[PDB]
Amino acid sequence: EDRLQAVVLTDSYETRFMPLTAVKPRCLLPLANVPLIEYTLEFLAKAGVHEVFLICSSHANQINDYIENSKWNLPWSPFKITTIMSPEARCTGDVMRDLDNRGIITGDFILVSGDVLTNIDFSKMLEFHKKMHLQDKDHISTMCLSKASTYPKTRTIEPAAFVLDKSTSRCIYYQDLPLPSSREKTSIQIDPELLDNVDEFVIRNDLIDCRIDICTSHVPLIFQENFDYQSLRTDFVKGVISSDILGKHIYAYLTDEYAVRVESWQTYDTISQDFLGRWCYPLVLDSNIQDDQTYSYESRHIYKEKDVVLAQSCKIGKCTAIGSGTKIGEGTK
Amino acid sequence: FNITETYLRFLEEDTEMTMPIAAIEALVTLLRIKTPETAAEMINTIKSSTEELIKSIPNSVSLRAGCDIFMRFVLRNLHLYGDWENCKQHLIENGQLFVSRAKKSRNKIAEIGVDFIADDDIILVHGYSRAVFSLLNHAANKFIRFRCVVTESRPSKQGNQLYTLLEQKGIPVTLIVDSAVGAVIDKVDKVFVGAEGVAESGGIINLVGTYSVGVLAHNARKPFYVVTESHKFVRMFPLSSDDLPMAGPPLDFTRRTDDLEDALRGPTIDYTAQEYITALITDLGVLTPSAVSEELIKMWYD
Repeated sequence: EDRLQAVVLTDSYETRFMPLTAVKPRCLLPLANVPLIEYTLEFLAKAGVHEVFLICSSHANQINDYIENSKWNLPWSPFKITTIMSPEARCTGDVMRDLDNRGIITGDFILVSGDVLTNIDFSKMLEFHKKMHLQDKDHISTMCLSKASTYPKTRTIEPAAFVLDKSTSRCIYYQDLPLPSSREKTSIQIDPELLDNVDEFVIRNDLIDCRIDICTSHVPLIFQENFDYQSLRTDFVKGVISSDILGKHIYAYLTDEYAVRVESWQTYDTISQDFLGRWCYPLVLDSNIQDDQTYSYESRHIYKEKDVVLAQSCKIGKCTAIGSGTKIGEGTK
Repeated sequence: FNITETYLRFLEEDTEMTMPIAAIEALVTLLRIKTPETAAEMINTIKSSTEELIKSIPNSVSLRAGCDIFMRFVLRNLHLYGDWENCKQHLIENGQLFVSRAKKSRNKIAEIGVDFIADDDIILVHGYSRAVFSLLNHAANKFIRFRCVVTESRPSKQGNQLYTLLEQKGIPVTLIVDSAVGAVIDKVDKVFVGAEGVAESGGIINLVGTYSVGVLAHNARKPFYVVTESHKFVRMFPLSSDDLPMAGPPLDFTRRTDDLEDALRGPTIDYTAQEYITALITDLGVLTPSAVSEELIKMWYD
């Protein structure tokens, strides 16, 4: 059960952020005055990772220097970081074949695309992955899911519809829809090959993507075998389901608690407002993870670090955070 | 050689040389002339000079308290039955070292007692002590947000004096009368006070309206503060609400007058009980309730 290795997909969703990612990398950008990687690394440490892998090509030098300065190059760290240097801008499938050629994957490995902040304990996830792997031999990868904000009417970038089992929690279909932004398409066609094998069909759009994966040793061998697969969700999951290799299973995990992957600007804005609020119970500014952080919680959701300078007769609002060594003038809201 | 005359010479000075610390320094100078080798010749003449000082006192309490601590230190010197000369040299030197300790204590408190004033808190300040104002100034030096409300105390008009000293710093203020002081306790976070003395019981010896402040704050449940330098402790136990050492009037009722001359007379110094004080601040740590008495028991060994 022990010894766990992780692979992080960086250089993945660049230029998806339109004005930025020009000089400095995607994941260097701060959410709450602290880099996005730091959140992911904290999730790795809480999960129990012994060996860390990172995928850097574009602005790779700045990433490597940041890891040099990081809290994990120091000997006491539970994990060690090794960077993968690849050709500039390639699909996830191409990187998977590169890693299989190098051959470091042992048993069960971890793959995360993008940077995700979640308060969900991973120890439960590992156990249920292992329990379901002991159920049948040909079982592959694990997917995370969380319940949405009642209706996803504001969420347009992630229109992923999931068809799931009530008994075994196996995914059946993945579909993207333009619906509310572009009223053009309405139809969704589903394969009727798995009708009586499941019986208890459950179709949901009210679930948020996470793109966090627990994967077996089968995965890198399949990527090299079928080099036509470029993506990991849109074509790959659907390809696995639609009788590519008969008798192969993939997991879908439901969790009540908060887990949202960063992808767009207006999603980033909501996650940030959720972090300022007490949505992520452990993940709060006051606990201080970067060690240099000296944030203190104040009532009405107001965050202030040490050495905060403020002018007299100034009003502060709700769900606000201010860094260290900061000066503010009069008449400010 | 005189001691009352030496204390009278401090007119335009003050501020740095605190009123008791200047009287203690005057006690050491009078000691070091006529040989501290003899304990019969010197101590008796020191006792006579303190008695002459008390007889010349109009409305001061702290000078009597400061004498006690001096005496105590003198007696404690040769408690090790040490050389009647190195013990003496250490006693004479502990006069300038006593005044130097007033600076070190103020350096301690102004970093400890800034913690009590939180993010954006409106303060109603009453009285004037060098410790409380030093907290107020070195919090402004710490760049912290606080509002200030001035109480119209009536001894030698202290409110106006306090208001002008707050103007020289750069902190927004307005005059509040001690009559209307009840109507302020809702827009005030915390109430602060500077004391003339702190009781054996745990109560306070203060100015022309401080008990009244203490009770109103107890009604409004809003905190009540006492901040001072640790030398204003007497073995005094004011048993009742209106009993204090006085040279002038303990409430006098005058006859029928037409020219209007005999009027003013009211209790200029008033006591408040132990229950009304929420917090007390000195250089001797952060302590309030039974702490004062334990200090006095430790000193007096009785």
